[PDB]
Amino acid sequence: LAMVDNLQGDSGRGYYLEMLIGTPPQKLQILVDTGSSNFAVAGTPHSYIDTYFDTERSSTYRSKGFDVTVKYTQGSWTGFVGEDLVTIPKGFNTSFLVNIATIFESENFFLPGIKWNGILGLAYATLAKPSSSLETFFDSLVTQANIPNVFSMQMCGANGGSLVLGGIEPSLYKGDIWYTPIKEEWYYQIEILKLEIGGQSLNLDCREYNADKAIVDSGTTLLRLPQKVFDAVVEAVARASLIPEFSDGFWTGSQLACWTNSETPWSYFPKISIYLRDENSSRSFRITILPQLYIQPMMGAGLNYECYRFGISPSTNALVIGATVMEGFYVIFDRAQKRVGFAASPCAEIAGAAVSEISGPFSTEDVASNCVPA
Ligand SMILES: Cc1cccc(CNC[C@@H](O)[C@H](Cc2ccccc2)NC(=O)C2=Cc3ccccc3Oc3ccccc32)c1
Repeated sequence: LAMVDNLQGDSGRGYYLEMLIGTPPQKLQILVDTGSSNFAVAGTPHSYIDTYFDTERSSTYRSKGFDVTVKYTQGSWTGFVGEDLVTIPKGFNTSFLVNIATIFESENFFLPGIKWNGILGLAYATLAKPSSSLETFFDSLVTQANIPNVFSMQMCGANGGSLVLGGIEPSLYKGDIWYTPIKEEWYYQIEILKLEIGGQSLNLDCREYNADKAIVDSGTTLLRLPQKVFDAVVEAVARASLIPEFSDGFWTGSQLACWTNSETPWSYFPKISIYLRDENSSRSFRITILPQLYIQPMMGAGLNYECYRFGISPSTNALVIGATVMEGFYVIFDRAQKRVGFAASPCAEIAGAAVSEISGPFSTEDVASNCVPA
């Protein structure tokens, strides 16, 4: 497990792992996505990629005989399903056989500036298309590499990250690691209890946060909250610093705000906290991100030091704990013990200052019981 620094990328276009495919090997850059379950790579040249996997040049590729199509929150692709040997340079140097989708048609999938050309779904089989029978990349890796049915991830950006496949790397986190039970095994679903802002809880039927699901998803850039909650939050974040002028367009994500001074506008925003039920019902723990993680900066340009985008987006049906939140912790996907753990991530510092916090346990016995509506 010296898979440390095995990921390149950032909150902007995602984190990617480098893997070698076929025989001889073809070098590809895969986007790590805990929010889905298919392995797919560019099967033809395309607008924003400079390489793709050519099945005709791999003597170890076998065609499975059918096409498959996946549609994510936004974007989709269609490709031929097949098999081939894969080698993950840093980590496992003994190739294994995995299913593989070769994209021959995509729409809003590859965006400008991405450095990857394939996506690795680390979710459950249920989510796999065409069906729960097209064994997951990880499912294979587990059997063939005979490793523990576990994997943890750490994103650094504010450098790359680490996708430790099959265990937990203790050098990546200081402090205790809290675990929350995985409610449904499809997306990595967990139950959120409260949502604090500047210490002020939102005071909303906790079922609100869990309707109809709250998932941990590296494959999603922002922290997406279902509408009603998004509003509550925005209103909150605003009230706690009505002084600055960030137009409603900023909140929508339509625009970016640019600062002309050397001083960052962080000291003016509140902290945001999410409470998750601990494995011990009666208690809960809470993860927290400071504004450096949700008032994300972009290249300066012009007479501006930099411009910032809002790291929070409104959702229709789902609470997605994406990159903006994971960027602050070391997430452990303990599929074996049906639980997800979080730990304060060291690399998540800015000027020697912690940008995320985690603490517990707090009493749950007072509010809730089960916040996941049936
Ligand atoms: C099977 C399925 C169907 C619906 C929902 C899910 C839940 N997770 C979504 C990720 O798998 C997907 C990964 C991905 C990565 C690169 C290109 C396409 C897809 N990202 C997203 O759909 C996604 C969602 C949203 C939605 C609103 C705001 C930010 C944001 O995050 C980003 C950011 C960049 C690219 C896709 C993406 C899964």
